[PDB]
This record gives sequence, structure tokens and C-alpha cells, in this order.
Amino acid sequence: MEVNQLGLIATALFVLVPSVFLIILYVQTESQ
Amino acid sequence: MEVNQLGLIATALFVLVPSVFLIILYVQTESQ
Amino acid sequence: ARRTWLGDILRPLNSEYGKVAPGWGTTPLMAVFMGLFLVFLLIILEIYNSTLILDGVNVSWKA
Amino acid sequence: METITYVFIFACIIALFFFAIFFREPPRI
Amino acid sequence: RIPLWIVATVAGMGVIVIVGLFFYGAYAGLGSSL
Amino acid sequence: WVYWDLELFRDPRTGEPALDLPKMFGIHLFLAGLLCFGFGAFHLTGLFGPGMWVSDPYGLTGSVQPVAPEWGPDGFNPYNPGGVVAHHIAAGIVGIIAGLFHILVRPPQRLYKALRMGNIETVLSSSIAAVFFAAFVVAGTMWYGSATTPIELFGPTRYQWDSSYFQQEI
Amino acid sequence: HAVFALLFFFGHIWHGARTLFRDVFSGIDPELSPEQVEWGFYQKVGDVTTRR
Amino acid sequence: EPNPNRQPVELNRTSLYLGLLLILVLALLFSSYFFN
Amino acid sequence: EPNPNRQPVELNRTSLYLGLLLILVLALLFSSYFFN
Amino acid sequence: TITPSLKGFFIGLLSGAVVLGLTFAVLIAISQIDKVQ
Amino acid sequence: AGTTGERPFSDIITSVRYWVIHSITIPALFIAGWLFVSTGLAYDVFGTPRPDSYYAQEQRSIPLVTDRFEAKQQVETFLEQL
Amino acid sequence: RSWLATSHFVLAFFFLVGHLWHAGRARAAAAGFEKGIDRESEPVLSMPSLD
Amino acid sequence: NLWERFCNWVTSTDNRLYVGWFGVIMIPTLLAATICFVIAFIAAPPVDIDGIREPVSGSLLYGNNIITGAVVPSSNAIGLHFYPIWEAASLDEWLYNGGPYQLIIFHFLLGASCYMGRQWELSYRLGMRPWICVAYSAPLASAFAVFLIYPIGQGSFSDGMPLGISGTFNFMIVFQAEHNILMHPFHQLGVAGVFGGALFCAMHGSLVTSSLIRETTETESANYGYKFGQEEETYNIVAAHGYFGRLIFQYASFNNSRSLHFFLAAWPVVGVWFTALGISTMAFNLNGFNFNHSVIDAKGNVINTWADIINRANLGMEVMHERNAHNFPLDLA
Amino acid sequence: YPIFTVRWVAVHTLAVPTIFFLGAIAAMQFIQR
Amino acid sequence: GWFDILDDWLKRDRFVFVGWSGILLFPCAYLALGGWLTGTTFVTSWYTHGLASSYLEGCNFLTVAVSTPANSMGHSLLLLWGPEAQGDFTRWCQLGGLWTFIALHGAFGLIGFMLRQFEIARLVGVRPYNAIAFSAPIAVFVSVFLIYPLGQSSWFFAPSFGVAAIFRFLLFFQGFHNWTLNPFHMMGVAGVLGGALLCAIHGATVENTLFQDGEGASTFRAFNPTQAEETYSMVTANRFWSQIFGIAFSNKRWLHFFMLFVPVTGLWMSAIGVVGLALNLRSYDFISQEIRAAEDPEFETFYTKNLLLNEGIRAWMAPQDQPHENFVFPEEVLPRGNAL
Amino acid sequence: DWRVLVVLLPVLLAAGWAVRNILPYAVKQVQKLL
Ligand code: CLA
Ligand code: CLA
Ligand code: CLA
Ligand code: CLA
Ligand SMILES: CC(C)=CCC/C(C)=C/CC/C(C)=C/CC/C(C)=C/CC/C(C)=C/CC/C(C)=C/CC/C(C)=C/CC/C(C)=C/CC/C(C)=C/CC1=CC(=O)C(C)=C(C)C1=O
Ligand SMILES: CCCCCCCCCCCCCCCC(=O)OC[C@H](COP(=O)(O)OC[C@@H](O)CO)OC(=O)CCCCCCCCCCCCCCC
Ligand SMILES: CCCCCCCCCCCCCCCC(=O)OC[C@H](COP(=O)(O)OC[C@@H](O)CO)OC(=O)CCCCCCCCCCCCCCC
Ligand SMILES: CC1=C(/C=C/C(C)=C/C=C/C(C)=C/C=C/C=C(C)/C=C/C=C(C)/C=C/C2=C(C)CCCC2(C)C)C(C)(C)CCC1
Ligand code: OEX
Ligand SMILES: [Cl-]
Ligand SMILES: [Cl-]
Ligand SMILES: [Fe+3]
Repeated sequence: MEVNQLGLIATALFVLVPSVFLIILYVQTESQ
Repeated sequence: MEVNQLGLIATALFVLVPSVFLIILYVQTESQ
Repeated sequence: ARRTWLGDILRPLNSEYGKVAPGWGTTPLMAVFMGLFLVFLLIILEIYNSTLILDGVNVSWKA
Repeated sequence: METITYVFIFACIIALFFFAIFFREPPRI
Repeated sequence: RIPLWIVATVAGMGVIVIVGLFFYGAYAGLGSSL
Repeated sequence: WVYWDLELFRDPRTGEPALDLPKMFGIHLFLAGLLCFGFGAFHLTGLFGPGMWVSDPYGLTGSVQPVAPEWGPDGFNPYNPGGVVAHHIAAGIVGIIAGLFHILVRPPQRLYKALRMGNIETVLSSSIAAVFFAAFVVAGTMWYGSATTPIELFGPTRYQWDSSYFQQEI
Repeated sequence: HAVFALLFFFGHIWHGARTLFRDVFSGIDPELSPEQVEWGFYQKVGDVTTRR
Repeated sequence: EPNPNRQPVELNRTSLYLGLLLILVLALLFSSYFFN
Repeated sequence: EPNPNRQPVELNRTSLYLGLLLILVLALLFSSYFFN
Repeated sequence: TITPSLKGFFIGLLSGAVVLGLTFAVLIAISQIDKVQ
Repeated sequence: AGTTGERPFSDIITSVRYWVIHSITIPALFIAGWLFVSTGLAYDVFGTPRPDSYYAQEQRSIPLVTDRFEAKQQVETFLEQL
Repeated sequence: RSWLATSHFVLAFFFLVGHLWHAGRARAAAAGFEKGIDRESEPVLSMPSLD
Repeated sequence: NLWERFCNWVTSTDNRLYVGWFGVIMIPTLLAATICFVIAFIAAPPVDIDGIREPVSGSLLYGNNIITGAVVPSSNAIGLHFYPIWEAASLDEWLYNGGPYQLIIFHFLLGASCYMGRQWELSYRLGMRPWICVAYSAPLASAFAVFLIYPIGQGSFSDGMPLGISGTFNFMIVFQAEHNILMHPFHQLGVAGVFGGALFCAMHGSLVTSSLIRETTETESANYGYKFGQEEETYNIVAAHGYFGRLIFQYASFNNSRSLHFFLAAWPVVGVWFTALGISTMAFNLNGFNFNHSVIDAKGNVINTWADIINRANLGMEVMHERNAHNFPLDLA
Repeated sequence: YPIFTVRWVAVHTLAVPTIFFLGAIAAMQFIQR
Repeated sequence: GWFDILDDWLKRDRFVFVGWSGILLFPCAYLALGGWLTGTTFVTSWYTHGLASSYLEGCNFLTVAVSTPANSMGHSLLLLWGPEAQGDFTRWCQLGGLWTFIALHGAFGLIGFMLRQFEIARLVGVRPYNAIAFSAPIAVFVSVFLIYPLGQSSWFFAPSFGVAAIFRFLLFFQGFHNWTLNPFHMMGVAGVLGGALLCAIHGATVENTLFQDGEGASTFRAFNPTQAEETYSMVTANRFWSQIFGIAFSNKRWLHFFMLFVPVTGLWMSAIGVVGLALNLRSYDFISQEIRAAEDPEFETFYTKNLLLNEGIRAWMAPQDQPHENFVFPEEVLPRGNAL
Repeated sequence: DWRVLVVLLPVLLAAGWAVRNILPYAVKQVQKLL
């Protein structure tokens, strides 16, 4: 299938960036 | 320039993943 | 700690910690096998290296 | 897109310099 | 018994001679391109 | 991970977390020998298994065929499939014997202290050592080629081009 | 596997060192006797029972 | 002098689960459109 | 009962800066080969 | 059959054994002579 | 540092008995080395070609070893055609 | 020309090093700390922090 | 007393970054060279370096990556001529002829020279000893050699080291084919300086780390055994010397930390000084040792050595480097 | 002081052949093709 | 016991420590050094390379070498009693037997030395970080002198033990491998040059932040090994570099660990890259630029220029550098620029 | 061959001369050790 080549990175960054944000906040909350 | 289509995603993950790992470790240290 | 049915069965297998034989024990016997194994590796090495060429042993894709 | 990637990394490094100098961990005696 | 500064000077003199001989052999005989 | 505090990991007298590494080695080595033996004796021979990939010297008619063990000196010729079978059988037996020995006979007092057999990190060090030894070997047999690295599966070698191995046959 | 093997050689050395010098990997003895590391003092290097 | 307006930031385990679920589901939903 | 072998993990600001630098420079170096 | 290659291998074995043999035989001898007080 | 126990190099090389012994031993080893070359023994021991032993009177072809196991005889047949 | 150019460039460079060496030390010697820092009067210790 | 207030801030020791009078020149020049470099490395058009109307692309936007990217040296047609922007009819001409290259390196060399002086200045303001700048003279001379001195001797800034990774390699290869820098005793001292430097750096680092006095446990870093500004030394030099003194022999080891550290400074600096002078002297074509056809047999046949093999490699670079720039059999410029 | 020690051997193993080698190379400077 | 008696003697405090590691180190190292000195003085390379390589033949210090065995030998151990030399010492030298002699004894020498580092450190009472650091020279020696020729056709393409011979090895790796374009060598360069930087900048800083512990102008006398105080001001040294460079060391222990890390890591990285070259797995090209340049004869970078240089190196040195290939290049096939 | 004796001759004389100059001092060291 001839899909959008930027679709892969767009999807990956769509997941990683906000997920990391939540992981950062969580781990630093437990360490308090 | 006809470059590798995975060059972008491989470079992005190579930066993001281990750098995120460090950021996570830092924030949970200052919170301690 | 917690007791389990599989733990009780395996218990003797992990009950001799730190237990040793007096002095050198079987150390010389170990050295003999260490010597023979060194000779063994040296043999098969030179066979592949063709430093050791034996009758009936053609180190090649042809065999 | 290659150029943008190369410049972006270079930009991040320069930014890192700024924080490692002016927002470093202050050495105390 | 023998002054150390004398032993050092003689040995040093011997070094310069044997080294100079090698640099001499660079322009004569084998390896002289002639 | 949840049930980490098992009684088996505790030392009967001290109550400290302890592992009898010398006997553990004997047990696991006994297991390795049995599996090693069984692999060569059944799987490779075709006695109870498919066998292994074998082919002509030029890799034209390769297939999975049962292999009979080579017990002569030619069994150390690594382009002989029969050597691989004979190896896992013979070394399999040795492993079983050594396994039993390393179970029944306690380590000498001096070797225990010299090799720190109370510290699990001494096992990591020696295991890693044996691991790169095996890693260097499989890299060698792959590049130079052997009966375990058929050219129909992994491709030809550079030394076949160097010697014009296929041009002479053609 | 050739690269990994060479890399694991360091693993052998590192974890190997960690095993043999375990007592001093958090730092050496706070007041190590100079005499121990100074020449001529001992007949055998490190052996306290070999002073001349 | 330190700023008196600084507050600690929190995010309990539950909110982490809720967030990750939100992100992954949105990602599963929009990924097909990103690939188009 | 809790596990007595658990330990806290730390990474000071300096190690962060060093680590980020190591990653960013490695990225700058190897990126050209990824794009090829 | 004892091939010329195999003949040399045993020569290499004996040569190495003698070298290691004479080495340790000397070192052990000297160690017994000049013991540590 | 202290001192290990051996005799200090300083006093030995400044001693007379030393230079009595080594005014003979050192030059003899030097002369021995000289004789090892001047006699031409070095050439035959290591098989290093003499200035007139690289080529024959009309060859520039390098006597290069092409075989592995018959390499000894291959070198010997090179020495023969000289 | 090659002999004269190379030789004097070498000398010129080292004399610049000689300038830097003897000049800096002259400054320090005249000020009174060419032999090191006074332990009981370290200038930095009397200075404020950079941050 | 108004100009005095300016002087006090310039020479102030309470600035996060020291300015100083050397810095008054350093800061603008370095900023000028840096800004121009970043722009040129990314968006500059191709440059006719060899002055033969054969433009060489060096920027990212024109088909380069980080490895192949470079700021290309000024045209050979220019030579040693000063070529600022206001000497060109247009920026387009200026860019075509390698304008940015001269602008950067000149602002850089000036800035770098002031950087060295700036090092003396702060050390004087703090009551330090002033020879750290002398150590920095070793890499600074090296930069002067490839950016300024070598173009002078050769007669063109086109033969200067390009501001790029691949361009650097091009500089090294062409250099070897024309000067035989490998067979030059000054590069060999440079190699001994940087290999030895790395060795001694690894050496000093390992011995001090090995002799660290235990102040911490196994569950924390050993670095926390040291506190910034503490009176006591963190390691035991007595133990360290005891080790290295037995690794070889005691008189081959340092018991003096000042004498040891001086050696650590002396060895790589002196080494780099020579390899700096190497480029500087080979700039006037005093090239490396030439032993081509040095060994001759009785009849007269040339008996090749490893030097003759090196020569064959040098021939390969020579006949191919700048394949269109030569019209005559001897390569002089 | 002891005359023949471990250091003694360590010296002459490098010492003796060096002078022998130096004499050899010294004679090589007079070799003509 | 005899073992304990021998252990006492081996670990005696002498001018030259021996130890158990000495039984392996000292003989192997002596043969490696002696073998090289012997070969570069008398032994030739006329039958293996077609080259002179000894003082006896007219070579100088820069050109002498112990050359690699002929390509026809393959990866043979070339033992003196081996099937190639067959006990003949003279033939053994002529075949290149001294190269393997040095390489192999030199390898076990390096093992003996690293062991020596462990042994002494255990007796003294210090951490073995010196032995750990020495893993980097070993990794380099192994990859280059052992693994690389093993990956290739024979020992012939390994480095020959000589000054000019090494220079050959350098230029070979440029023309054939484009070793400069490899990121693993680049990290090695950064480690070596970075190590030299750290070595210079640390010694200079310490020497120029010294405390005044004497009245003499030469400050070397103002130190004593048994002193408990620091000889230089870490505080003053920190402020200096903080204002000059922007950042500075604040922890002595991290400083000297970092001084270990940089050059050791660099060498290990360069070692990995050599392993790749053993299989001709090079960072030779960028496909993106080759596609462009092949389609556009007006596209040129410093990268495409260097490849032209490599092409020149290969075609011009190969016939003599690889005499076993019997390469014959007519003048008209040689890649040449104009005039030259 | 005769060339061997020529080369080893100075070595033998050197060793011999050294022995007789150290012999009374050498064997005493072995007296003391034994
Ligand atoms: C650079 C080499 C090196 C070094 C410095 C060390 C250092 C160490 N090893 Mg390791 N080791 C090495 C290589 C090395 N090892 C290799 C290549 C192997 C094989 C896989 C091992 C296998 C190994 C084991 C299994 C163990 C160690 C252990 C140790 C520690 C104790 C010393 C010891 O046992 O030495 C071992 C002895 C040597 C390294 C020298 C061997 C010399 C051989 C016998 C010479 C053979 C010559 C040969 C026959 C000549 C012809 C060859 C030719 C034809 C090719 C120490 C941390 C021990 C440990 O972790 O303790 C806590 C341990 O149990 N090592
Ligand atoms: C094993 C192989 C080997 C080794 C170890 C070396 C080693 C060396 N070579 Mg040689 N070389 C080799 C092979 C080798 N070479 C081969 C095979 C060839 C032939 C192709 C050459 C051709 C060659 C050439 C042509 C040259 C060298 C040079 C050098 C030196 C390079 C380091 C230097 O100049 O530092 C000195 C340090 C610097 C130049 C850095 C200056 C930095 C300035 C002051 C500041 C920069 C700041 C920066 C822009 C921004 C920083 C930002 C940050 C603060 C955030 C060194 C002596 C060079 C030399 O000797 O130069 C004098 C040189 O020109 N080599
Ligand atoms: C620490 C000592 C040491 C070590 C580790 C080595 C290691 C090596 N040497 Mg070196 N060598 C040494 C000392 C050493 N040497 C000394 C002191 C000399 C001067 C006399 C030499 C002279 C020398 C030469 C002239 C040559 C080597 C070569 C070699 C290599 C091959 C060795 C081999 O195959 O051995 C095989 C032997 C063994 C591994 C010993 C095995 C011992 C066990 C216990 C078995 C015992 C068997 C038993 C006694 C039965 C005997 C046989 C019987 C059934 C008939 C190897 C790299 C060769 C080389 O480099 O070629 C390129 C070569 O030609 N060495
Ligand atoms: C700026 C220039 C520069 C620099 C700094 C480097 C730096 C480096 N290069 Mg590179 N290189 C350069 C330019 C440069 N290169 C260029 C332009 C080329 C041309 C393409 C090359 C080609 C090149 C090659 C072909 C190789 C390197 C390698 C190396 C590494 C060598 C490490 C070392 O010390 O090994 C030295 C060797 C050892 C440390 C091994 C152990 C040696 C023992 C300890 C010796 C003991 C001797 C004993 C005491 C007795 C001696 C006696 C005798 C002296 C009489 C290092 C990362 C090597 C590499 O990557 O190796 C992995 C390699 O093979 N370079
Ligand atoms: C516009 C665009 C795109 C521009 C980009 C152009 C371009 C060319 C980009 C490329 C950029 C680039 C850097 C490429 C290189 C890539 C590369 C080689 C990466 C390798 C990375 C890597 C993994 C290497 C492995 C080996 C390794 C870890 C090396 C480390 C090297 C390193 C960090 C060296 C640092 C040396 C250094 C700066 C030391 C100074 C430290 C300092 C200030 C000490 C001061 C100090 C000293 C004392 O003594 C005391 C006592 C005190 C108290 C004190 O304070
Ligand atoms: C350009 C760079 C851009 C970077 C953008 C980064 C954005 C990061 C933030 C976005 C994500 C935040 C998510 C927080 C998520 C979170 O933490 O919720 C928890 C939070 C409740 O907060 P509390 O008052 O409990 O706070 C307690 C503290 O621990 C919180 O800090 O609820 C909300 O914030 C409102 C929105 C809830 C939405 C949750 C609904 C999810 C339902 C499941 C949906 C999928 C299934 C669908 C089935 C059909
Ligand atoms: C006298 C010869 C000088 C040669 C040039 C200088 C080289 C050494 C200085 C390098 C500067 C490093 C950065 C500053 C490092 C630094 O700050 O050093 C500090 C160090 C400490 O000395 P002091 O401050 O106690 O004394 C300085 C004056 O006040 C005199 O007492 O200075 C010296 O040791 C000077 C040594 C002069 C003698 C050095 C001779 C070395 C070269 C010998 C020939 C080698 C040729 C090799 C050919 C292959
Ligand atoms: C092979 C072999 C072997 C071995 C042998 C040997 C071990 C030998 C040795 C030999 C030797 C051991 C030799 C030596 C030599 C030395 C020399 C030859 C030296 C020289 C020196 C010089 C030349 C110097 C120079 C200089 C310097 C460096 C300083 C500065 C200046 C001058 C220039 C003075 C055997 C029989 C066992 C077995 C068989 C095989
Ligand atoms: O421009 Mn750049 O490189 Ca100095 O040489 Mn002539 O010119 Mn061109 O050829 Mn070769
Ligand atoms: Cl070019
Ligand atoms: Cl022209
Ligand atoms: Fe230091």
C-alpha cells in the first residue's frame, strides 16, 4: 500500500511525546 | 537527495529514547 | 520466608552453601583435564588452520 | 528533510550549552 | 672510584660517535641511492 | 518477582539469602549434557528428529537429511556433518559425567577462596568469558564456512571467490 | 558476533576485576600503611608477615 | 531569594494510566489517517 | 512484606547535561549514515 | 598414519613441555633455596 | 620509596672492578657483532640476499612465494637459478 | 630560501612562546604570586560566587 | 571617573563569564566568525575553490550532510589577496569566489589569539600562574599553520584547510602526496605527542582513580567521596606510586605530583608544537624524508622498500588531486 | 650486596645482545654493493 | 607446600617485580621485542613482499620492518616446526615466520602484562582501574593485528612491524577502506585528541594553580609524597575555567575518571570499526550523493573529491603492494588528471 | 663452519675474563646463600 511516508514518524511522535510527559510527571511524584 | 526513508525515524528515536530516559531520571532526583 | 511444595522438594539441592573440600582436594586432577583440553583445542585449531594435516581428513568443502 | 534534522540537532546542542553554563549546578564549598 | 660525570660524558661521547657513523652510512654504501 | 522471598533461597542455618553455586553448576551442567546428548543422538541422527541441512561441495542439491556420526579423525573436519553429530553425543556424555561429578564432589578450599565461589559475580565473569569464546568461534565458522553454515542458507564465502572455487568446477 | 565478542572481553575483565578486588571497589583502605607499598620493607609484596 | 510562588507538581498512578490510555487510543484512531 | 533490596535511583543535573550532550553529538554524527 | 604434519605437532608438544618443564623446575628449585624468613 | 635491596647502579658503574671487567666484555661483544657481518655469517643464517643475490644477470621477475606447503622448495629453487 | 624560511619561522614561533612565558611570569612576579597561591589569603575565597 | 567604571566592569572578576580587554576584541570577532560559519555551512552556494570555474558545493541545502558539508576555501584566482565583501561587485560574486572562508578564519584567528591572551588576563586577576595560555598555544599554532601559514607559503588560501569534515580529509591526503608528512620527524613527534598524551591521560586517570580513599559505600558513587574545596587530597599518591613503581621499576615512576603534572602538560604540548611547526615548515616545501630508490643491488636494480610503496600511494593522490587544475608536468603551486 | 640477582639477568638479557647488535650494524655501514 | 613456597619467591619485593604473571609476560615480551630487533637488523622481505627491510640490506630506522608472511601462506600459524618451514630456521624467516612469531608471542605478552597489572594491584591494595584501562590497547592490537587479517585473505594484509610499513597500512586503509569516512575511527580520533587535550589542560591547570608551599622560584621542591593537603587550588581552578570556558570541573574524582574514560572509549570504538573493515564492511560511500553525482556532472563535494583520490591510490600502488596478484596496468588505464 | 668459531671467540674470552675477575666474589655469594 502506498501510504503517507511521514505517517510513521507522525504516529510515533504522537505517542511518545505526550506519553513521556506523563511518565516524567509520575515518576517524580512517587519519589517525593 | 534520494536518502533513506527510515533515516528520519531512526535518528529521531536515537535522540528521543535515551534522552527521555535521562530526563526521567533527573526529574525524579530533584523531587527526592 | 514462604514455604512452597516445590520449595521443600528442592530444599536439599540448596542446603550446602559454603561447604568445601579440605586443602587442594581434586585440584591436580582438574589440571590434568585442563592440560588435555588445551591439547585438544590445539589439535582441532591446527586442523582447521591446516598446520596439522591428517590422512583421511581433507579440510575443504570437498569431502 | 535531512537539512532540518541536521540543523535541529545542532540547535539543541547550542541550547544545551546555554543551560549547562548559566543554569548549571552551582558548585558549593 | 671513577667520577660519575666522567662515565656519563664518555658514554655520551660513544653514543654520538656510533650514531654519527650510522648517519655517515646513510650517504655511503647500501641505502645511499648511489 | 512478587513472591521473591521463597524459603529455598534461604540458608538453613544463617537465614541469609544464599545460593550454592558449586552444586547449581553441577545440576545445570548435568542438564546441559543430557540435552546435548539427546540433540545429537536423536534430532541430528534422525533417530527421533528431522536431522540437519546437508549439501554437495558446491551447494546445488541441499536438503534436510539424517546424519550418521563420524567417529574417526575426520570427525574433526568441520566440513563433515558427521563430526557435529559425534560431537554432541560425545561431549554430551562428558557433560553428564562432569555434571554428576560437580554435584557430588565439593570444591577445594583454596579454589573456593581463589575464585570467590561465594560471590555470584565470579560466575558472571567466567560465564561472560566462555560466552565471547563461543562468540568468536561462531563468527569464524561463519566467515570461513563449515558444515553448520551451508552456502544455500547463508550464502557463499569470500574465500570461494578468492580461490575461484566455483569457476574451476564450471 | 565478532563485535559483541570483543565487547564481552571487557565484560569479562570488568566483572572479573569486581570479583577479585570486591573489598576495595568503593575505595582503598582509609589509612593504608605506607610501609606496605614502600620497597625493601617487606620480603614479600603485601605480606605483612615478611618484614626484614 | 527563592520565589515563594513555586508549587510541587503531582500525577498519581491512576492519572498515568488514564493518560496513557487516552494517548494510545487516540493514536490507534488517528494513525490510519496519518498513513492515509 | 516489602523488599529490603530496593534502592533509590539518582541522576544529578551535571550527569544529565553530559548525557544529553553524548546523545546529541552521537546523533549529529550518525544521522548522515542513517540517511545515507 | 603418522603424517609429517603430525610428526611436527608432537615435536611442538614436547618442545613446549620441556620449556615449561625446565622453567618450573628451575623456579621451584630457586624458591626452595632462598626461602622467605 | 626506600630501596628494594639490590646494589645501586650508581656505585657499580663507578666501581673499578666493573670497568675492569667491562672494558673487555663490552668491546668483545661489539667485535663479535662486527665479525658476524664482516664474515658474511649473517647472510647465510637468516637467508638475507647479498647485494648480488637478488636477481640473476637478466631477470627483474620477483622470486615471490606462490605455494603454501611446497614453499620451502620453491625458495630453494629460487636460490638455485642464481 | 626553504632553509632560511623554515629555520627562522621555527625560531620566530618559539620566541613568541618565550614572549608569553617570560611576560606572564614578569607580571606575576611583580604582583607577588609567581611561586604559587597564598593558602591563608586565596583571592578567590574572598570573591563572591558566580551563581 | 566614568571611563573608570567601564574599565572596572571589563576587568571584573564577578562576571559569570570574564570579559577582559582581550575579550573586547574576542567577543565580536568570534560572534562574527560563528554566525557567518553557521549560515555558510547551511545555505551557501557552490564555491570555485581551484579557480577553474568548477564550483564545489559545501552547504547542506546544496546536497551535503554533516560529514560531507564544508565552508569552501576562497578561489585560487584570488590567492593571498585580501577579499572582503566590499571588494566584490555583489554578494553573489563574493559567494562564488569563496568569500565567507576568509571572513570566518580571519575573525576566528584574531578571536582565538585573544582567547589565549584572555587566559593570561583572568589568571592575573585571580592571582594565578599565567602559563595555561602557553599550553593553549599548541593547538592555536596548529590552527594558524593550516589556516594562515600554509596558504602563505603556497601562495593561496585555496590551499588552506576547508571548514568541514570531509574537506579536512582532503587536506590531509593532498598534503601527504606533496610533502610526505608521514615520513617527516615533526608529524612523528606530533603522533608521539597525541598518542602519548592519550596514554598518559588514561594512565594518570587510572592511577588516581585506583588510589581513591574509601569515603563512600557500594550503593553510591565514589565521586561523592570528594567535596568541592576540601583540604584533604582525595587519593593516596603513596599507594599509587607503590603500584606503578612495581609495574615497571620505582625510578620510572613519579612521587612528586607537581613534577608529574608538569610532565602531563609538557609532553603533549611540546609534541603538538612540533607538528604545528611541521605544517609551518612544510609550507615552504621542506618536505618529509625521501628514500625512493635508496636501496640498490650490485647490478643497479632498484630494490624497493616500504618507502617505495608509500611513494606509489603518493603517486596515486598526486595524479588525481585537482584533475583539471594542472596544465604543466610539475606541481609547484 | 648480592652480585647476581634477578635484576642482573634482566639487565644482561637486554645489555649483551644490544652491544652485539650495535657492533653488527656498525659493520654494515661499510658494506658496498 | 611447594606452591606456597614458589608463590613467596615470585612475589618477592625486588627492583623488577616478577609474580605469577611474569612466567608468561617476561619470556613472551622478550621474544616479541627480540624478534622485531632481530628481523629489522638481518631478516629480509624479498620473498614475501619483494622488499628490503633490514639494516643489513641498507634500510634505515624509518624503513626497516618485520614484514607479513606471503599471501599464499593464508592464515597459517607458520610455526618453526610447522609444515611450511619444516624445522628449517632459515626458510622460516624467509617465509615470514617471524611476523607470526612476534604477533603471537606479543599477544600473550599483552595478556601477561595486563595480568601483571591485576596481580600487583592486589598485593598493593589498590583498585584495578589501570588494568581495565589497558583493555583498550589490547582491543586495538587484537582487532588490527589478529582479527583484521583473519577477516581478510591472509596475514599479508596485516600491518608489518615497521615505521614506514605502518604508514603503508595507513594509506592502504584510506585508498581501499576510506577509513577516514568511518564514524568509528572518528570517535577514536576524538578520544585520542581529546585525551591529549585533557592531559595537557589538567597538568597545565594544576601547575598554574599551585599553592605556595616554599620560598624557591622552582616549585617542584615544595611538595612531599606523604603530605595530606592538596598541592593546587581546586577552588581557584574551578572559577578560572568557569569564566573562561563556561564550564569547569568541581569534583576531582570525576575528573580523573573522565581522563580514563575518554581515550579508552575512543580506542574501543576504533577497534569496532576495524572489525568491520575485516569483512570489507566499510563506510566507503553515501548512496544519496552517488545517485546525484552520477545524474548531475556538475555536482561536486569534498567527498566525491576524496573518492577520486582513493581510486588513484588503489590503481597506482596495488601492483607493487600486492605482487601476488600479478597486476599489470598499461599506462593508458591508469586514472590521471591533466598534465600530471 | 669456521665463521662460527670466529664470531663466538670474542664472546668466550669475554665471559672467561669476567669469570676470573668475579669468581672469588661470586662463589662467596653462594657460600652465604647455602
Ligand atoms: C587479556 C587477557 C586476559 C586477562 C588479563 C584476564 C584476566 C582475568 N581472567 Mg580471564 N580469560 C581470558 C583472558 C584474560 N583474562 C580469556 C581469553 C579467556 C578464555 C575464554 C579467559 C577465561 C577466564 C576464566 C574462565 C576465568 C578468568 C578469570 C580471570 C581473572 C583471574 C586471572 C585468570 O584466571 O587468568 C587466566 C589465565 C590467563 C588469562 C592466561 C592463560 C595463558 C594460556 C594458558 C597460554 C596458552 C598458550 C598456547 C597454548 C600457545 C599456542 C597458541 C597458538 C597455537 C594459537 C582476571 C579478572 C577468572 C575469574 O573471573 O576469576 C574471578 C576465571 O574464572 N578468565
Ligand atoms: C594514526 C595516524 C595519525 C595520527 C595519530 C596523526 C596525528 C596527527 N596528525 Mg596526521 N596524518 C596521518 C595520520 C595520523 N596523524 C596520515 C595518514 C596523514 C596523511 C593523509 C596525515 C596528514 C596530516 C596532516 C596534513 C596534518 C596532520 C595533523 C596531525 C595532528 C592532528 C591534531 C592537531 O593538529 O591538533 C592540534 C589542535 C587543533 C588544530 C585544534 C585547534 C582548536 C582551536 C584552537 C579552537 C577551535 C574551537 C572550535 C572551532 C569550536 C569549539 C566549540 C566548543 C567550545 C563548544 C596530529 C599530530 C595536523 C597537524 O600537525 O597540524 C598542526 C595536519 O595539518 N596529519
Ligand atoms: C611463556 C612461554 C611461552 C609461550 C606462552 C609461548 C607461546 C608460543 N610460542 Mg614460544 N617460546 C618460548 C616461550 C613461550 N612461547 C621460549 C622460552 C622460547 C625460546 C626457547 C620460544 C621459542 C619459540 C619458537 C621457536 C616458536 C615459538 C612459537 C610459539 C607459539 C606456538 C607454541 C606451541 O605450539 O606450543 C605447543 C606446545 C604446548 C602448548 C605445550 C603443551 C604442554 C602440555 C602440558 C602437554 C604435555 C604433553 C606431554 C608432555 C606429552 C608430550 C608428547 C608425547 C605424547 C610424545 C606460541 C604463540 C612458534 C611461533 O611463534 O611460530 C610462528 C615457534 O616457532 N616459541
Ligand atoms: C588526526 C589524526 C588521527 C588520529 C588522532 C588518529 C587516531 C587513531 N587512529 Mg587513525 N588515521 C588517521 C588519522 C588519525 N588517526 C588517518 C588520516 C588515517 C588514514 C585513513 C588513519 C588510519 C588509521 C588506521 C589504519 C588505524 C588507525 C588507528 C587509529 C587509532 C590508533 C590507536 C593507537 O594508539 O594504537 C596503537 C596500538 C596499540 C595501543 C596496541 C598496543 C601496543 C603496545 C602497548 C606496544 C608495546 C610496545 C613495547 C613497550 C615495546 C616497544 C619497543 C619498540 C618501540 C622498539 C586511533 C583511534 C588504528 C585503529 O583504529 O586501531 C583500532 C588503525 O589500525 N588510523
Ligand atoms: C551549522 C552546523 C550544522 C554546524 C555543524 C558543523 C559540524 C562540523 C558539526 C560536527 C560537530 C562534531 C563535534 C562532530 C564530532 C562528532 C564526534 C567525533 C563524536 C564522537 C563522540 C564520542 C562518543 C566519542 C567517544 C570518545 C569520547 C567519549 C571522547 C570524549 C571527548 C571529550 C568530551 C573531550 C572533552 C575535552 C575538553 C573540552 C576538556 C575541557 C574540560 C575542562 C574545561 C576542564 C577544566 C579544568 C581542568 C582542570 O585540570 C581542573 C583541575 C579543573 C578544576 C577544571 O575545571
Ligand atoms: C508541541 C508539544 C505538544 C506536547 C503536548 C503534550 C500534552 C500532554 C497532556 C495531554 C494528555 C493528558 C492526559 C491526562 C489524563 C489524566 O491524567 O487524567 C486525570 C485527570 C484528573 O486529575 P485529578 O484532579 O485526579 O489530579 C490528580 C493529580 O494526580 C493529577 O496531576 O483528569 C483530567 O485531567 C481531565 C481529562 C481526563 C481525560 C481522561 C479520559 C481518558 C478516558 C480513556 C480514553 C481512551 C478510551 C476511549 C474509548 C472509546
Ligand atoms: C628550558 C627548555 C625549555 C624548552 C621549551 C619549554 C618546554 C617545557 C614547557 C612547556 C609548557 C607547557 C605549558 C605550561 C606548563 C607549566 O606551567 O609548567 C610549570 C613548571 C613549573 O615551574 P616553576 O614555576 O616552578 O618555575 C618556573 C620559573 O620560575 C623557573 O623556576 O615550569 C617548568 O617546569 C619549566 C621547565 C623548564 C625546562 C623544560 C624543558 C622541557 C623541554 C626539554 C627539551 C625537549 C625536546 C624534545 C624533542 C623531542
Ligand atoms: C628470534 C628468535 C629468538 C630470539 C632472539 C632474541 C630475543 C634476540 C634479541 C636480540 C636483541 C635484544 C637485540 C637488541 C638490539 C638493540 C639495539 C640494536 C638497540 C639500539 C639502540 C639504539 C640504536 C639507540 C638509539 C637512540 C635512542 C633510541 C635514544 C635517542 C638517541 C639514539 C639514536 C642513541 C630465539 C633465539 C629465542 C628463538 C628463535 C627465534
Ligand atoms: O591547488 Mn590545492 O594542491 Ca597545492 O599543489 Mn599544486 O596547487 Mn593544487 O596541486 Mn597540488
Ligand atoms: Cl583534490
Ligand atoms: Cl599548471
Ligand atoms: Fe591530577
